[PDB]
Amino acid sequence: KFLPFQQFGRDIADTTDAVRDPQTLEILDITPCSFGGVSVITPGTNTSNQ
Amino acid sequence: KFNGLTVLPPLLTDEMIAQYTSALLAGTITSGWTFGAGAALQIPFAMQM
Ligand SMILES: *[C@@H]1O[C@H](CO)[C@@H](O)[C@H](O)[C@H]1NC(C)=O
Ligand SMILES: *[C@@H]1O[C@H](CO)[C@@H](O)[C@H](O)[C@H]1NC(C)=O
Repeated sequence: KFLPFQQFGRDIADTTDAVRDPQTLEILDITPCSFGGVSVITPGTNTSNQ
Repeated sequence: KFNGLTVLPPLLTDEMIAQYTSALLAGTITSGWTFGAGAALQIPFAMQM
């Protein structure tokens, strides 16, 4: 919920949190895209390759 | 978690740790202390006291 004059919420430390939009009045929310650190598990390459 | 920080879960869950602690307690209460050297033996608790 926003006050009738509140925009550009940070709300944790510095991140641009849920923000309103122009041309309309809705409290949109911004979430970072999915990310992760991939890893590879392998047996001895002298044995196989899968 | 958003920016760049990730946390990895531990290899052994809490249930496994509880199982090890239960096994140690069960060994101590009946086997005495022979299972700390070799095979587990049995002996009444009063004799161990
Ligand atoms: C913006 O202009 C469009 C085009 O007519 C109109 O439909 C809309 O209601 C306007 N919105 C605002 C907030 O002025
Ligand atoms: C394992 O590696 C050694 C040398 O790195 C190789 O001589 C041996 O053939 C390998 N094992 C198999 C099953 O190929």
